[PDB]
Amino acid sequence: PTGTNMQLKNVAAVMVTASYPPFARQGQTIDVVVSSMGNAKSLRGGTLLMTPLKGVDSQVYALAQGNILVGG
Amino acid sequence: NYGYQPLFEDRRPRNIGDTLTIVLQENVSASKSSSANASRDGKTSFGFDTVPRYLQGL
Repeated sequence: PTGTNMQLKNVAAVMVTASYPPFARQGQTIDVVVSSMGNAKSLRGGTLLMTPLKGVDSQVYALAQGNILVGG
Repeated sequence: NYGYQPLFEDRRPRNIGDTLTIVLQENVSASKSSSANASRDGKTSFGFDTVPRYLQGL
């Protein structure tokens, strides 16, 4: 319901950046960088949910999902 | 494809067919006034109630 107080602690909003390689083909996998956006403390053992990676033309060129590796 | 779209720039109309919100707020008020006046009053009198004899002829 729209009127409800949700105070989460295990969820962080993140921005995902990636590089589209030359001659990229569908089904191929690429590395991504995940960066927190606001007042989050750590992303040590987090998991990235389904994220569509848009280009400059605002079209989906890849889908991102996996486990983050943070140095610590 | 809708072409290149800036990420952080404010959404502005750029091409033919783009929409824009106009907030109509007009408040115009002009006024002018003027006046002029002129007046003139003049009264004059002279009376000889009692005339001495040597002045009678005058």
